[PDB]
Amino acid sequence: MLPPDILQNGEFETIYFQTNPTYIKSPIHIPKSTIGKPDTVKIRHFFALLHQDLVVLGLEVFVYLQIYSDFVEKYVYVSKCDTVGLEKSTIKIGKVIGPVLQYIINYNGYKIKMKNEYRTLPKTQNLRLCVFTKPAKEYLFPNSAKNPYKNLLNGQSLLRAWISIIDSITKGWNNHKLMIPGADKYATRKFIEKYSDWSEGHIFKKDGLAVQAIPLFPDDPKGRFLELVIVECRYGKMTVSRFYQELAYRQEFLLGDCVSLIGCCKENLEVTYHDDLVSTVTISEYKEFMNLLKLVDFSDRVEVSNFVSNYR
Repeated sequence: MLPPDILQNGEFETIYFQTNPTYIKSPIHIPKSTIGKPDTVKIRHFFALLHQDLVVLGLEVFVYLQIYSDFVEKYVYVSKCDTVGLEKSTIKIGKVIGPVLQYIINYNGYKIKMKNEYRTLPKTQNLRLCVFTKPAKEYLFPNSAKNPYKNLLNGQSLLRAWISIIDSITKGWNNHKLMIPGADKYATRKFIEKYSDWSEGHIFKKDGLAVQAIPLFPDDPKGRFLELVIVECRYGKMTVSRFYQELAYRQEFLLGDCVSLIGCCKENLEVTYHDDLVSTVTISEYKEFMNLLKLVDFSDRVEVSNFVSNYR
């Protein structure tokens, strides 16, 4: 998951665990009218890098498997990424995030129970990677913003950094899409002018109703608008095109700083299912870890060191 030159035989340590794979309702609305509906299995992944007793950075990723008879639509959603910045930065963060995220994308050792012993997934997978960039001061680590070595990027800088990461781990993929809702074509194109495989737009179905095309991911700027469309029972009228048009005027985008949406796809990848023993936990155990995290003052080495010792 990480190369020796980073971990350095125990100078750095990792926290990494998954939830037990859990069936959920599809994050994309599938009419009960549809033929051969998929089962949806969700896995949460949490990764942190440690340096001695301190957290250096964290990454939370959700994987959604839409399981059809003959193939899987596999969505990989980057939920959160953050840094602590209590110590002067030793590694380039992208050199950690890329490989970890690539490991999560390609991970195929999930132990999925049968739908009411373990289910065998189809060998054909269509990958979809979905990331948004929005320059918050603190995604995972409360009060880290006024740490001395936390490097806070503005929106354009954050976007450039994520395009670089994602490009590096999606070599050969079928498409790479960037949308900056509310920006003109020229401004968006400048971010990807040096990336031959990238183009403006999104990865989802282009026509029809938005809720039947766009996944509703938790704590996603896109998802929050989708949520509104659904709660106001406008799901039956809102098109994909009009959704992306109106997204641009939401407060989060229009008042935001280069808030951007990235999606990449790889079609018809033949995968082999490959046991890889990692720590797996109940959703309650996961949520309990995350709730503890929320209560740590990450400007306080004592509290961070305590949090880490407790996890051990």
